[PDB]
Amino acid sequence: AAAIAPGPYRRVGNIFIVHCDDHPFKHSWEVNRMLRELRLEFKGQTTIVPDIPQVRKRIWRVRHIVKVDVLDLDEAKALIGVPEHISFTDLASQLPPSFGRVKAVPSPVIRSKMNFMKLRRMRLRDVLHRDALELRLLELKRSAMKNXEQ
Amino acid sequence: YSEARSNYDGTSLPAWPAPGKKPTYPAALSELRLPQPRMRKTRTEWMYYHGHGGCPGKYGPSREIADFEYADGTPASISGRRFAFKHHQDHLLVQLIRAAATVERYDASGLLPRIPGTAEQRNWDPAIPLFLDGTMVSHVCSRVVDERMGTPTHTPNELANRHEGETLEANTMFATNDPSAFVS
Amino acid sequence: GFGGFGMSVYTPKKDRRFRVQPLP
Amino acid sequence: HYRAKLELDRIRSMLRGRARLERKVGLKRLFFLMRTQTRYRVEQQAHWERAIVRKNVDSAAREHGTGWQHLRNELGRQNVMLLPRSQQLLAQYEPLAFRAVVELCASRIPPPPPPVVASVPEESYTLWPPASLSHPAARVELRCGVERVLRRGPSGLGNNVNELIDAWKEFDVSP
Amino acid sequence: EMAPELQLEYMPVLFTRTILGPQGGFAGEERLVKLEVARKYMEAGHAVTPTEELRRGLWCYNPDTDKYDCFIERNEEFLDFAARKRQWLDVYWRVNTGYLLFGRQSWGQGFLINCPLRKRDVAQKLWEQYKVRIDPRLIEFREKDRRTGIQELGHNWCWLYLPGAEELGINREVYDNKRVKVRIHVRKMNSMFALY
Amino acid sequence: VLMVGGPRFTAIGRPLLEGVRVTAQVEEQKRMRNVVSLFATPGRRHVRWVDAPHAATIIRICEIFYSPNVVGELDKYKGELLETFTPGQHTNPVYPVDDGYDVFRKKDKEAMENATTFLDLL
Amino acid sequence: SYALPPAVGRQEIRGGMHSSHSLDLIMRQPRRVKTPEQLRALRDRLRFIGVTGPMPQATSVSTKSYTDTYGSRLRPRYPESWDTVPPHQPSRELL
Amino acid sequence: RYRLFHPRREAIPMHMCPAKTIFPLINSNNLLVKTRNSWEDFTGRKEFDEDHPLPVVGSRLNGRTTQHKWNHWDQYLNPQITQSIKDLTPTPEYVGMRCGHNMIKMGWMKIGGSWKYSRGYNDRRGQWQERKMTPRFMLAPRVSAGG
Amino acid sequence: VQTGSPTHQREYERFHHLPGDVRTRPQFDFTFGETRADRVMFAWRKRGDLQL
Amino acid sequence: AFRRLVKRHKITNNQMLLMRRREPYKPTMKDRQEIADRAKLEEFERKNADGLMFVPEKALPPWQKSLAHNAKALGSRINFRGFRVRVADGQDEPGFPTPFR
Amino acid sequence: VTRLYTSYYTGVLYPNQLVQPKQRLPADVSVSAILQKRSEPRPYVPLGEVAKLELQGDYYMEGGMFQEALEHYGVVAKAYNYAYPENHAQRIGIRIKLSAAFRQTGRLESSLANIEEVLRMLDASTRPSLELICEALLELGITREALGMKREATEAYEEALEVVNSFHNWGESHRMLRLLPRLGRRFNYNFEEKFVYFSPFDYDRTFALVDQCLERAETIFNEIGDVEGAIRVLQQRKEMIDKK
RNA sequence: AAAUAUUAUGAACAAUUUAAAAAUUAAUCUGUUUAACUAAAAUGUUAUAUAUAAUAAUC
Ligand SMILES: [Mg+2]
Ligand SMILES: [Mg+2]
Repeated sequence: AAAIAPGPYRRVGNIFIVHCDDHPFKHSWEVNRMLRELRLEFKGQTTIVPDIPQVRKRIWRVRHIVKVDVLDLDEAKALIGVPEHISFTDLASQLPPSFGRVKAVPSPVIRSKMNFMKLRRMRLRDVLHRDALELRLLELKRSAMKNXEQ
Repeated sequence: YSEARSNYDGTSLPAWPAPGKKPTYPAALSELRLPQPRMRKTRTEWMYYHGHGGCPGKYGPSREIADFEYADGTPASISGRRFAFKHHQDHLLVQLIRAAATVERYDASGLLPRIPGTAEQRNWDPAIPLFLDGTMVSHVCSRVVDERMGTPTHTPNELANRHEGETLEANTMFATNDPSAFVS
Repeated sequence: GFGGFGMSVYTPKKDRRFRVQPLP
Repeated sequence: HYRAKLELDRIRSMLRGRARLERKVGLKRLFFLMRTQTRYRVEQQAHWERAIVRKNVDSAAREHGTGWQHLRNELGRQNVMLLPRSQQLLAQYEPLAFRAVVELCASRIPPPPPPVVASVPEESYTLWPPASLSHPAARVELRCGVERVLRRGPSGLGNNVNELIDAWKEFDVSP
Repeated sequence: EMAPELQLEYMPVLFTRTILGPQGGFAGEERLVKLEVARKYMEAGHAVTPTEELRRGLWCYNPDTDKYDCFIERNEEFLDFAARKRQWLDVYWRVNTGYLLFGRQSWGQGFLINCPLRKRDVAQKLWEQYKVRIDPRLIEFREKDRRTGIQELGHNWCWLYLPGAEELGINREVYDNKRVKVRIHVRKMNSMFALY
Repeated sequence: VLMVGGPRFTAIGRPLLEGVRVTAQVEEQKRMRNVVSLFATPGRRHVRWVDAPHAATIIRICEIFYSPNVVGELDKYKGELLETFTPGQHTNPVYPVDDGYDVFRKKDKEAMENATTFLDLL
Repeated sequence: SYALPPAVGRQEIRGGMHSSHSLDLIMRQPRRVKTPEQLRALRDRLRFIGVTGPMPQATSVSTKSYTDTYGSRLRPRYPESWDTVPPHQPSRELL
Repeated sequence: RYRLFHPRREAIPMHMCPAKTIFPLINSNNLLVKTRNSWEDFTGRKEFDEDHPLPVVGSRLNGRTTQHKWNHWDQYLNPQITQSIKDLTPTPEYVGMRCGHNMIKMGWMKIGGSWKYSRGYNDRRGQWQERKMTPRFMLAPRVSAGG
Repeated sequence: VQTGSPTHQREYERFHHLPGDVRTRPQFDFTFGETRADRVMFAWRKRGDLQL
Repeated sequence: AFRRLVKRHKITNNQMLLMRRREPYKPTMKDRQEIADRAKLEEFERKNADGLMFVPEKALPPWQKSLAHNAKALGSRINFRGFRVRVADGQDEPGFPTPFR
Repeated sequence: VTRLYTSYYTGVLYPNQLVQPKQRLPADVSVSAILQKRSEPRPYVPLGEVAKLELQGDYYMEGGMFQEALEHYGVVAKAYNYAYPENHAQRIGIRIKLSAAFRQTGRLESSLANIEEVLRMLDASTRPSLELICEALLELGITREALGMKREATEAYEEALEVVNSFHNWGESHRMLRLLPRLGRRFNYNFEEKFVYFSPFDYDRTFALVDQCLERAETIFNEIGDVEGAIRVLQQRKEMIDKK
């Protein structure tokens, strides 16, 4: 018991649950920019962020307007009903990228044209399915006509 | 009929102890890291403890349980707010998943420094022990906000002229190793 | 709170709503 | 400018005197009345209503020996989740029920524990297949689901769980 | 181990008289000093070129006789003791030279502060803008501030007790080897730097 | 169902109850009385007339049934759950408040201060 | 470490039950996967479905995946109610 | 007291939305994602049984709908509907007559609105650049008498 | 500010929001008996050469 | 106060009443002005990082292309190398060696 | 101001959310009469919980774990058989799902028996759902294909083709959703409301059903060697897509 | 980021400053109105009447 734990060792990081407690629009534009980066707009909003040095710096800058709670990886695996033999990289790779507001584009015009390109890709998927069907039918007709000739 | 639901699977800890045994009681004082002052839990803290969002209809059973069932047992229908709340739950879930995955990727790459905090936190906190070994408007705005946030105060020019490139050396002659002086 | 020097004095309406009893 | 004239013309009968005789004076009066009533309903009515209901509940609790403060705190603790409107309705029409609620708050009855976090069954770590059977975790989940099905109200499915789980065996035709 | 381009701006310098400052040292210390300040020292007479004989032994200024009659042999224990004495004198000079700056919130234009300061905050700002690490136990407030700490707005001053005085023998040149007076100016600042 | 009650009993749910069959019948579905919100800015020239007919379903509660699953007799002044149940003896004896040590204790009437109670379960 | 419980290295109003009781119970109980051998013996059996690309089928030849069986644009009809909600617009589900 | 001290984990309870909702099979070994991407992809309400259909009570959007007028697509698809002169609608690019005031520095305002801060009227009825007495037509010289 | 009758809120409690000597009880009370010619109701302790 | 009729936005949250500025994360007027100035200066420095490249007669602005062409069209009739016409208007001298030069 | 949606945001009311009624067969025509023409040449049941179980079961079936989907379908099918009367919509549909699970597990004889029971229940059904009958007969076709009766499989597939060409309306699924692009009042930003599109594989599931049906028919024809049948099926499928 | 249209709403001293005022002020065009219905909601109750004091006696 008084000896160092043997066996292989694994790293366990942290995640921050950050809840805003004071009106951000009352403060200056720089703290509002930092809270916007932390994905907090109004008073009473709660977000979940990694424990990277960038997020640590942001929370250190806005430490007087938000309250933060720490949850290690094992604590998160206990809080959410996920077994221990399943990591989070696989879950992130499995969840779809088409989630609502996937990427913070630099302009609402860019946002609108991204949504428009998504709708265009859906329409192109449908018309390409139809055109591939037409191509396969045309090739079958050509092969059948050649066989009937020969 | 009725639904007694606290979690997803309707299971909860045994609410009633063994006959004759002493029952367990929650914490009445607020979750404060300091012993003083002793403060009773307010009703909003009680709601947060029991699982609500501080309001009767923000989270928990009062929002997740259906409101009406047909007499023959046919369930209710899906509403716009129901779908929006389900998407909000899934959004919280994917936020947590992506945060954990980013932490794992940083750990696998090696971008998690062994030194806790940041440079600003290390220059601001004495309790931290000393370690001894597209567009451009967004980037320039980030640089400006970094220059305005970092270095809140400067060493006076009489001690070290910052323009002459003079910076004072860290001194630990009178410091102590035990954190009691900073935690008490 | 109690306004200082520079803040102008504003007279608010007296709270006439019914108040609960201050039990010990 | 859209002055509400054709709509507020029909309410002039509620006014009296010159406001009811002439048109423009009555229209101005009705416009001001509706505007101030909307303002009061938006920003000041709820305060007075909730103060009234809170005072009534506090009086009902003081007639029993407690106060609004302690009653509200202990209701939040015991996790009863009764709005002040329902508390007033009980105090006015179900005095025995309200007194029983007060006795529950006053007694040293253990409040319910916090909701248990959803856990993963132990069978999820079992190798499957270990070398046409179902997963053990899935089977336990189905058993718990059927238990919860039978737990809600009486139905002709019966109280037993094995016979209801083994319904695919019944639907299967012997080859 | 410095880069050559950086070392070009510095020069090895042996200190004859103990000088306090970011470019100073103790009597009989070899250091890489910048060109301008090193030339100033050598013109004033406080520095000498680090020859081998000088690295072996040096003459130093005597405060009692006001002449360079103090011959000193550079040894390991002497270097250690003089480095410790220089550290003590530098801490004293830093805490006794300039002001300490505090910026907090105070609703209205009142004279007292919203949240009074404490020894922890004093030590925090000391380490922040002075680069001096001390424990809060050495900070002793005034007779009026023993109750609630620094509360007024404007200018105040606290006592800081330095234990290591008679061991190194500083009671001559220093004003008071027992304690030092830290002048702290408390002001109202914007939200981001007030934080309270 | 937060609570059920009758002329002799009351069952509370913290936070909810289970086993209560409260069946109603939807009588009608219509708009309520219109509330007219008239927003006018005294500075500019812009008046907004927003009508709010609060739509609502009127229902008539037909039947109410309750069938609980009691665990046992519970003590009030002590959190211990009793292992036995006796319908005759008081589960918690209650005594009057009259010490005599207090000289300024506001005295009520003697029968109000000394009035025992009956046994309901019998 | 693997074998030791996760709540052994924690640094930390006492004597009462907090809101995280059901979580600290699991944190105090010992870990299940106690070795990388068992970890990989569970991982190699763990499989994904929505993964873009082919999947191994050499296990059983008679079985056909639901994607191959009913195409990609088609999904089973789901019971839509207040209790359970299905995903909508599988065409919009992509990108 | 509005300064509450409690673990902010309680602000977002996860007891009601475990991993079984985001991945329905995560309890088992097989992993599959069944998520709701956003709030816009909502097919709408749907009946659970044939016996209990959804009501026919309508919202304002659906109720306040005028009759359908024949558009250019319909008149080009089935020309049997063009029976009157009101069917010959001009190009759909044309909105109609000008119904608002194009007030400078204020956009397009309704008629009868705020005429207080108005300068387009006086404009229809720069000095900061000519403050230094610098005429452009007199600054540069003429290359020739004819130009 | 005035938020009550002189029976409950004294006249020297109007400036209670301002910091200084007003937050204390005045020494002299000329409000009773005959009224002063200049209508002074209170007078605080004579601090040095100044009196309020 | 340049615009004297403030916009009224739709109130989705009650804190939109308490807030005064529309975009709080956006820097103020003078700050964003100096920010854009610094960004334009950085972009201009990136553009002028390399030496000032000289352009032929066709890739010239219209107010100089035709003049530079007519100043040498007389010599263009006789095809012989080594003929330069020192014209006044044109690309000024950078004053330092240039890789394009 | 851009929205982050970090808080709860209720959905917007949009015309694509209009509830659409399922297509019903006429009263005079019966599926058994059509099959003969082709051969010529309530008690209280916790339906919320059983629907939870059925949803979990179809999730299992989509994930691939077929035995658990089968047992879930069996449980909820016993529930529906006890609840609903003879020849009901959800009853026949869940037993279709049960037969599909049996076939995905390998009990092909029981799958065929269950699907023939579905057929004899659609016999007595007064106005069966067009989508339900199409999916049921597609299930029977795929079960016949798995057994090896490819002729009968493609026969059922062309039966689906005939039914949906005869008694189905193709323009109903896009009645209210075709004029939505005219709601576009902005062009520089938010102009996707002018390019809104709704794939037909979502708003009328019978279309995707017959699409996959004719796809499997084309695969069977290519495997057999009936180029005429393959050409016919592809022509009919392309014609359906063009109609939509 | 462009193509367009207009732009007169107007301070005098002092202090600090290659870093931050001061208490006899700096800065702000004051603190601008503005909210679909129903409910919920955490926002500051007063006084403490001076121990270097007050109250008493002898020499
Ligand atoms: Mg209201
Ligand atoms: Mg511009």
